[PDB]
Amino acid sequence: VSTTKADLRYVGATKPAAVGGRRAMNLMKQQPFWMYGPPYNAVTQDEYEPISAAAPKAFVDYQIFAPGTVKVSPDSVNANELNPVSGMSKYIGKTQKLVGDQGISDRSDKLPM
Amino acid sequence: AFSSIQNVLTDAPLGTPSAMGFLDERTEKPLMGPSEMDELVYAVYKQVFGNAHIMESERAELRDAESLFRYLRDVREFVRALAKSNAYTSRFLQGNQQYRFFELNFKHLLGRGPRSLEEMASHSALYAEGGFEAVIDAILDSDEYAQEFGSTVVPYCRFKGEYPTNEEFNRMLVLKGANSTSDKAGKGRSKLCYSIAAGCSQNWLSMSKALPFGTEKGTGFNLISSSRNPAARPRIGTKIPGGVVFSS
Amino acid sequence: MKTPITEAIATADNQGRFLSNTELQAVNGRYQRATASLTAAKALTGSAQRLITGAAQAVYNKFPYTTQMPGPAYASSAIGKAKCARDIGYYLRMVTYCLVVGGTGPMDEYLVAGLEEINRSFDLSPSWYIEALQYIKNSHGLSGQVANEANAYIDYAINTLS
Amino acid sequence: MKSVITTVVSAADAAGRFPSNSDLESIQGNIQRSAARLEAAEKLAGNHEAVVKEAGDACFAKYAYLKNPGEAGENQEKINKCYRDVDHYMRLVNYCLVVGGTGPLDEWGIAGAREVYRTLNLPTSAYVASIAYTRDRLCVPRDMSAQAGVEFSAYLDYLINALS
Amino acid sequence: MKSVITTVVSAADAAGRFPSNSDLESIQGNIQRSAARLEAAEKLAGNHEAVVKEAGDACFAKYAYLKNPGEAGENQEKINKCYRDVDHYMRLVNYCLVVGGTGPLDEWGIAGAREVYRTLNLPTSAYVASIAYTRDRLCVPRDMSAQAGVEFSAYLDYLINALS
Amino acid sequence: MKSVITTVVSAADAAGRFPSNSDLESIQGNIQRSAARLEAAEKLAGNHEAVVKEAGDACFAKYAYLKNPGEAGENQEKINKCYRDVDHYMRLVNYCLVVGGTGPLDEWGIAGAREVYRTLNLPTSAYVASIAYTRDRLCVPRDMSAQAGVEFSAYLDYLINALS
Amino acid sequence: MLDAFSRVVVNSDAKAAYVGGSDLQALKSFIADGNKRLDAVNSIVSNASCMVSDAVSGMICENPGLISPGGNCYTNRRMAACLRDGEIILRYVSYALLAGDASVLEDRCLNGLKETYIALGVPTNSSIRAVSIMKAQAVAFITNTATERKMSFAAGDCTSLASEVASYFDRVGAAIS
Amino acid sequence: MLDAFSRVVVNSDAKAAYVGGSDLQALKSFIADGNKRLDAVNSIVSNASCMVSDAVSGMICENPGLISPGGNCYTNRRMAACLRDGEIILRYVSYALLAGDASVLEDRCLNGLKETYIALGVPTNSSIRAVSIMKAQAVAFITNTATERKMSFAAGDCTSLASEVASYFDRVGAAIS
Ligand SMILES: *C(=C)C1=C(C)[C@@H](Cc2[nH]c(/C=C3N=C(/C=C4\NC(=O)[C@H](C)[C@H]4CC)C(C)=C\3CCC(=O)O)c(CCC(=O)O)c2C)NC1=O
Ligand SMILES: *C(=C)C1=C(C)[C@@H](Cc2[nH]c(/C=C3N=C(/C=C4\NC(=O)[C@H](C)[C@H]4CC)C(C)=C\3CCC(=O)O)c(CCC(=O)O)c2C)NC1=O
Ligand SMILES: *[C@@H](C)[C@H]1/C(=C/C2=NC(=C\c3[nH]c(C[C@H]4NC(=O)C(C=C)=C4C)c(C)c3CCC(=O)O)/C(CCC(=O)O)=C2C)NC(=O)[C@@H]1C
Ligand SMILES: *[C@H](C)[C@H]1/C(=C/C2=NC(=C\c3[nH]c(C[C@H]4NC(=O)C(C=C)=C4C)c(C)c3CCC(=O)O)/C(CCC(=O)O)=C2C)NC(=O)[C@@H]1C
Ligand SMILES: *[C@H](C)[C@H]1/C(=C/C2=NC(=C\c3[nH]c(C[C@H]4NC(=O)C(C=C)=C4C)c(C)c3CCC(=O)O)/C(CCC(=O)O)=C2C)NC(=O)[C@@H]1C
Ligand SMILES: C=CC1=C(C)[C@@H](Cc2[nH]c(/C=C3N=C(/C=C4\NC(=O)[C@H](C)[C@H]4CC)C(C)=C\3CCC(=O)O)c(CCC(=O)O)c2C)NC1=O
Ligand SMILES: C=CC1=C(C)[C@@H](Cc2[nH]c(/C=C3N=C(/C=C4\NC(=O)[C@H](C)[C@H]4CC)C(C)=C\3CCC(=O)O)c(CCC(=O)O)c2C)NC1=O
Ligand SMILES: C=CC1=C(C)[C@@H](Cc2[nH]c(/C=C3N=C(/C=C4\NC(=O)[C@H](C)[C@H]4CC)C(C)=C\3CCC(=O)O)c(CCC(=O)O)c2C)NC1=O
Ligand SMILES: C=CC1=C(C)[C@@H](Cc2[nH]c(/C=C3N=C(/C=C4\NC(=O)[C@H](C)[C@H]4CC)C(C)=C\3CCC(=O)O)c(CCC(=O)O)c2C)NC1=O
Ligand SMILES: C=CC1=C(C)[C@@H](Cc2[nH]c(/C=C3N=C(/C=C4\NC(=O)[C@H](C)[C@H]4CC)C(C)=C\3CCC(=O)O)c(CCC(=O)O)c2C)NC1=O
Ligand SMILES: C=CC1=C(C)[C@@H](Cc2[nH]c(/C=C3N=C(/C=C4\NC(=O)[C@H](C)[C@H]4CC)C(C)=C\3CCC(=O)O)c(CCC(=O)O)c2C)NC1=O
Ligand SMILES: C=CC1=C(C)[C@@H](Cc2[nH]c(/C=C3N=C(/C=C4\NC(=O)[C@H](C)[C@H]4CC)C(C)=C\3CCC(=O)O)c(CCC(=O)O)c2C)NC1=O
Ligand SMILES: C=CC1=C(C)[C@@H](Cc2[nH]c(/C=C3N=C(/C=C4\NC(=O)[C@H](C)[C@H]4CC)C(C)=C\3CCC(=O)O)c(CCC(=O)O)c2C)NC1=O
Ligand SMILES: CCC1=C(C)/C(=C/C2=NC(=C\c3[nH]c(/C=C4\NC(=O)[C@H](C)[C@H]4CC)c(C)c3CCC(=O)O)/C(CCC(=O)O)=C2C)NC1=O
Repeated sequence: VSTTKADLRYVGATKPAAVGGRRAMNLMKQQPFWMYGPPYNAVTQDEYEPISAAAPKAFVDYQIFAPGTVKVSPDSVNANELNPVSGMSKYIGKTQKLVGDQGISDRSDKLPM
Repeated sequence: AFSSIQNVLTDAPLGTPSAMGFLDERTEKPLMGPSEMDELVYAVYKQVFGNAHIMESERAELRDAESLFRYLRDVREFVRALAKSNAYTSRFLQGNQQYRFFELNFKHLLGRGPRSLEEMASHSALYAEGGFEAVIDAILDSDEYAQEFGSTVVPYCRFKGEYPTNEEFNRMLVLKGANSTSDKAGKGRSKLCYSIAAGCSQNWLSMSKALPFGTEKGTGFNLISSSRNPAARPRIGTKIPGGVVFSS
Repeated sequence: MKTPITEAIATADNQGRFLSNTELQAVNGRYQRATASLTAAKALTGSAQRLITGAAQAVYNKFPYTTQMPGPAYASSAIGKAKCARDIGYYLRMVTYCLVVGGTGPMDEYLVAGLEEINRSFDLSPSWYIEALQYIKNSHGLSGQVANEANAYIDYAINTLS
Repeated sequence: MKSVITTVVSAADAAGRFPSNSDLESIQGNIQRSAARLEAAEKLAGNHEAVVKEAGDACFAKYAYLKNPGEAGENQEKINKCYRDVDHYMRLVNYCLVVGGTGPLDEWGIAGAREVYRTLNLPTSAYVASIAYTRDRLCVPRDMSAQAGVEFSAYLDYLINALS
Repeated sequence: MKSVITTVVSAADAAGRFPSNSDLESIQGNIQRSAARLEAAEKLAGNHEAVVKEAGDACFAKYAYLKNPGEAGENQEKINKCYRDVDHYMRLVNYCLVVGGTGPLDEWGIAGAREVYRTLNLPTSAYVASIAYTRDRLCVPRDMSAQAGVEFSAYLDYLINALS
Repeated sequence: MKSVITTVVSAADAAGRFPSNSDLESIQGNIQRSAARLEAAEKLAGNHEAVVKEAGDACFAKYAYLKNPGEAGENQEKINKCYRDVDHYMRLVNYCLVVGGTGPLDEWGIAGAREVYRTLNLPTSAYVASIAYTRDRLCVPRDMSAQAGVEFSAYLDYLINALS
Repeated sequence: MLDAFSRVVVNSDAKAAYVGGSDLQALKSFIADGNKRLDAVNSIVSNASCMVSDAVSGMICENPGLISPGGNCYTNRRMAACLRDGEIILRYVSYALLAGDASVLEDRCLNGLKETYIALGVPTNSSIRAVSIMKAQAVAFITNTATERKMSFAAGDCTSLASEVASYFDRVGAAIS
Repeated sequence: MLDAFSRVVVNSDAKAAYVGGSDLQALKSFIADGNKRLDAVNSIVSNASCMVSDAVSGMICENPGLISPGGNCYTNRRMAACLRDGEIILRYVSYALLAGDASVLEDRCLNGLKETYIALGVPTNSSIRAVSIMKAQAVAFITNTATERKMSFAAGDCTSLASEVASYFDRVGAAIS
């Protein structure tokens, strides 16, 4: 009883890595949010792609621009939503990794190269 | 030096307004008026004697030290007059062990704890060479007394934050109890007798009993014992890409 | 496990005989060779995280395409760099084990047995690890027989990779 | 697994007799109540990470002393395993909503739990307080249907009475 | 806790005397003015997600450089941290408006703020800009009665002074 | 009661045989170690209200959350029964120091305690923390002799390992 | 230390919750009887010396062993020492009644008092009796029920304050037990 | 307190033995790398503030419960003190590295620290994490392995000094455990 979405994604993992490129990691699935924490440390798919290793030397001044162009927004304005009494926070720290989704990415649509 | 609990979890210290009037062209200091001087003396009695419940038959002998104090505002000479009285010696020198008297002086006149065995030895030598009054004169005319309290404030147990050694903090909390804790619970038998000469530390519960309000006192105690083992040689590794190294 | 001790025992047990003077001399050679190998193990232990970081940087400088090409086998992302540093640390740990043990016993058991299977399936080129081991041989900063003993276990791994 | 089918085939096997009319009569009620308990289980399955997050902070809000040193919730490794164990209990409750009985609870979460929680210094009152908070935040028409809420709170009370 | 009651009873404790009528007179002073000073209690309580909204963005607009690389606001969740860190000050001015004195603020937000704001390189000018924004964003006729606005501003500029 | 005499007469009664030399040999060691354990028990008997007071506040110092409402230490009736139960445990330890074995502990304090403390919502970690505090405040020369301290701490560790 | 307003503030800080309008009925009602509490505290402190002098004498009344040689209250020193304590405990319960919170009672007076009395050999039961006599005449004065000592008040019920001060004396009684 | 030269002197005094030529290889080799130790200590003390501010922030990074209300590092006061604790540890390990002996650490630091933290309710595991972050960047600076912060040195190996300072941080870590 498979689906079209699943089969299309899984078929990219049948090609050799030297050909498949990023798609060679397409057989991995989302896992319960606590599997990504300290003891288990399951890896997400965004950690196998060059997007997680981008640390360029150049930077944007963020001062050259005339006042009124830079925009800032938070995720919320609340003490115990940004960080609960416990350490389980989605916005501060290293616990923003412990989320149910976000375990895989749909960035394998770009190309096989 | 931040005193994370000196002036926010604890009141401000008490004493004379300021030392500029001591320069004295027409008066020695602004007449704090007799009603803000009786509370100063009440504060001093609660400190140098440390809640000794002194009756007025026994406060009829401290009349002369008081009568000079309200006339000439130096606080340090007031406590120098108090600690040499029979009211001080009969309570702290008469029934007690030696290092008990020595350690009580650190609580009363310096507001801290003895940091080492050598300090106690130096006090012992200084007592043996001719009197106990020399002990009190060394403490009162000390440098440490000048750069902590001076001639203006009552000597109080200050939380320094930046202690010269940590055991000084532990032993400050053990001598200072809670309120409604006095200094004739044990009949002599100083609390730091063993721990000074040995070098170990004190009970966690009795230190936590003397902490101020709202300081999450006592918590965080693992259920196995508290004193560490000097002879332990644990292995703890770091994290390397290839493996773990026990850089010890 | 290939030590000078266990091979002497294996040669005595193959005849089913007691330990002759042949085996005792083979063990004595280990004992007056061990003093420099234990110094080499101490020195390679002390310089470990510096050497691993330098070896990874030397591999990235020699082969810059490994930091650029997308794919799981390359160190283009962060987990790839972490696994590359983990592999270089594995190689250095096997070299130190062979130094303290006194032969190519640990790394024969742990590294080269079934090694090219992994490089063929995971598609990781052995020339990268050769380039890392050449940096470690050139940059450990040892002298005398300490250097002669550490280098001799380094190029054994190089010879098996080639 | 303790369920409707297994109880009656185990009783008929202990007696050594064929399935009679009372056994089949017991399965008609399974057919009846599966319309409520399955759509309770599905609604629990579709929104479980919100409930596990919501009930996890009630434990540390009620017992803030667990984050002190010396306790069982010091660093992030303990809090992550706390959320993991709460998610385990919610998954077992989802399983018991499906099987129709308390089998998966009684064998995968309850049996042996007391020795573990006493040995590993885990206070059972805070493993209880999350389940207690989950029960009280259940309104009758909003979260599920009326009988689904009864079916859900019954297994929650079973877990609470087992750990207390 | 610097309050009107804690001043007088601590004074009586230091003097070792019973509470006299000079002491009771101050609590009478509280009796009058709580009504005005707690009227702003709702106004801060129910409207607080909006004031931090307008305050943090004003802070970041007045000093645009702070988002540059190497500054405090270089990524996202540091900006969220900033907004939290002003939320804390709003929560403390509400507490102080309730107790009657500057008790909560000078021991929970002010005490030791110095080192924290220097060693983590956080410019205090940015904090005072956001606070002074809300100090004059207030309107006397629309926002409160007349006297709540006085005392709210008197608490705000308290910390606007200490931070300076 | 589990002791030295009772174990060997129970073994000889199970075997159905007279007391042999090994049985009497086991009583010579009771004669030996009674010189230490009895003067441990006497020193515990003479100063017990100081120790029960001293170990009672360590429980609430470590766990200050018990005095909150909804917990097991709300009013004075709970704290008085807490001190009473700690005194009960110290009395049973005094009894085991006298009888020579863990009989009075195993039957009057330990057997059945887990069902009571789970049912009545009594956290066992705080019934343990007082016994743990009592063990660490012992100096053999200062409090008792050297072997008396060993004999005392052995029964304290037995009670701790039984409740944990 | 804390008071009634600083109670709710720290309770809400544990939740990181603002003090909203729902929590202010307790405090606004606390302000309603503000004049009642002030009318009660001077009534109590107005008879402070007589209450203590009556309390220790009542202690002695049914325990004549305290006067006897070897009694804890034998000589004039010990009467003087004991006499202080009746007034000192009274001062702290008056502070607690004034603040509306016993946070300045079990942190400035009762902390470590049981051990101090144990070391000094002070009998607990007689001290508890002294505290209870003081308790009963505290309620007598708050409710204007004293046989003599007619004090002018405003008409109403002060029973809640009576219960409050009784609860404060309760924790003194239980602290040294 | 003691140093490397005063180590061997007290060791030989326990034997009543003169310090002869056999025992002076250790010290004369200690003098050989004397310039190395001086080249290491200013490298460490030259980054003292950045190391501490990085260390406590790293502590907080994987333990966000310390910021939370009721956290030990909740308010600005407690950050300030916790900031102070890092400098006290770092200064004492620098002293020990300079003297070549840890005889100054556990008498004027670790000695009576675990109990102070237990009474204050300071979490041990997070503090151990803070100490280990400081440890790792101590070795990073000694070996000139820091990603930035290029410091000019003389060529050679400072690995032994790196292991020395790692051993000093080890005993801080084990003292409060
Ligand atoms: C010994 C057998 C014995 C005593 C000594 C004496 C002490 C005592 N008194 C009471 C009852 C009261 N004490 C009161 C106090 C005062 N009355 C005043 O007019 C002034 C202001 C003040 C001090 C002199 C009052 C008013 C009473 C009546 C009861 C009340 O509370 O109002 C007791 C009983 C204690 C009690 O339960 O209240 C004792 C022991 N009485 C003796 O029997
Ligand atoms: C939270 C998730 C988190 C942080 C906050 C941050 C803190 C942190 N940093 C390191 C690693 C280093 N720290 C260094 C220190 C400095 N670099 C400088 O240029 C100045 C002089 C100084 C202070 C600003 C350096 C050089 C490093 C690189 C590693 C090294 O030691 O050289 C860590 C890891 C701790 C460790 O194991 O070293 C942490 C936690 N990083 C975060 O992840
Ligand atoms: C009048 C003297 C001012 C002025 C006031 C206006 N404020 C407006 C909106 C607004 N104001 C605030 C801050 C204020 N509201 C509060 O609830 C509190 C504290 C409890 C304060 C200090 C906020 C947060 C907002 C946005 C939400 C809202 O609209 O209420 C407003 C409407 C238009 C506008 O945005 O300005 C007015 C007129 N405005 C003035 O021009 C003078 C200086
Ligand atoms: C011990 C390692 C230290 C030391 C500790 C101190 N103990 C002090 C008082 C004290 N301790 C106990 C517990 C212990 N003593 C007993 O008699 C019994 C049981 C029979 C036990 C478990 C008690 C009951 C007391 C109070 C009575 C007393 O004075 O002994 C103490 C005084 C200060 C304090 O109250 O803690 C210290 C310093 N003393 C030492 O000499 C070694 C080094
Ligand atoms: C920060 C990384 C820690 C942490 C630190 C806190 N320490 C607090 C008080 C405090 N710390 C010490 C030890 C320190 N003082 C010294 O003299 C020496 C060595 C010579 C050291 C290491 C002492 C003695 C004290 C008390 C001194 C006093 O204030 O009287 C503290 C205050 C909390 C509060 O009560 O508000 C904090 C936060 N806490 C942490 O969670 C991390 C692990
Ligand atoms: C060791 C010897 C010795 C003394 C003799 C006294 C001397 C003396 N008297 C007073 C202080 C005083 N002395 C007097 C005494 C008198 N006023 C008169 O008009 C009468 C002539 C006389 C009583 C017979 C008064 C009335 C005051 C205080 C006046 C005031 O300031 O209100 C003070 C100030 C002390 C103080 O309060 O700080 C001193 C030192 N004290 C001593 O230590
Ligand atoms: C009031 C009564 C009273 C005493 C009895 C002494 C007891 C005493 N002796 C020493 C301290 C000492 N006491 C001795 C004595 C001896 N060592 C021996 O092997 C012999 C048995 C004995 C000499 C006959 C020594 C040798 C030291 C110091 C040892 C050292 O630490 O170097 C100290 C520590 C004081 C200090 O230095 O700080 C004290 C309190 N002091 C007093 O106040
Ligand atoms: C399939 C069924 C199933 C379960 C129901 C759970 C049951 C369970 N929970 C824990 C384990 C735990 N449970 C908690 C939770 C808490 N402790 C606290 O401080 C708070 C009171 C509370 C947070 C909610 C913690 C901290 C641990 C880890 C204990 C430890 O490792 O020290 C463990 C120990 C093994 C581990 O998780 O590492 C087990 C078996 N696991 C299962 O496999
Ligand atoms: C499948 C398991 C499941 C539960 C245990 C509950 C629990 C629950 N409640 C809410 C969320 C909510 N729950 C309520 C509560 C109520 N609203 C009303 O109309 C009633 C009067 C009252 C219940 C008595 C309110 C007002 C919210 C939104 C605000 C909040 O987050 O609490 C949420 C967040 C998602 C949502 O918006 O619903 C969840 C998971 N709901 C579930 O789906
Ligand atoms: C002869 C052997 C013997 C014992 C060992 C004790 C064991 C014991 N303790 C308690 C009972 C108790 N033990 C505690 C103690 C505590 N709860 C807390 O909040 C803290 C964790 C801790 C304080 C130290 C409390 C509060 C009760 C009373 C429980 C209740 O009535 O709700 C009870 C219930 C009956 C009662 O005491 O009212 C029993 C049987 N009793 C015995 O007869
Ligand atoms: C701020 C809080 C605070 C208190 C509450 C008291 C508590 C207290 N009481 C006494 C001291 C005393 N307390 C009493 C009083 C009594 N004993 C009895 O037999 C009676 C029951 C009772 C009288 C009603 C006695 C008799 C002494 C002196 C005992 C002695 O001679 O040692 C002492 C020490 C004695 C001294 O130093 O002289 C202290 C600290 N003091 C305080 O600082
Ligand atoms: C500065 C010192 C200071 C005080 C002493 C009080 C004085 C005081 N008490 C009350 C007022 C009152 N006092 C009482 C109390 C009582 N009425 C009775 O008949 C009972 C016997 C007794 C109970 C204790 C009552 C019932 C009121 C009126 C209700 C109220 O005002 O809340 C009032 C307001 C109305 C009035 O003037 O009477 C004032 C000013 N207030 C202060 O500011
Ligand atoms: C008063 C302050 C004071 C100092 C700071 C030092 C400065 C200093 N360092 C070295 C000298 C040195 N410093 C180093 C250290 C290193 N070389 C490296 O490449 C490594 C990165 C790093 C390891 C820590 C080495 C290897 C030498 C030469 C060996 C030696 O002199 O012992 C020398 C001697 C030779 C030279 O001038 O360079 C001096 C004066 N001495 C002082 O008196
Ligand atoms: C016993 C000793 C031991 C060795 C030798 C070893 C090698 C090893 N390296 C692997 C992967 C890897 N190795 C690398 C390393 C590199 N690739 C590059 O581009 C860099 C140039 C180079 C780092 C210097 C990378 C990036 C992977 C992940 C490849 C993948 O998952 O497809 C894997 C696949 C399993 C895994 O995902 O971890 C093995 C078994 N494992 C061992 O246990």
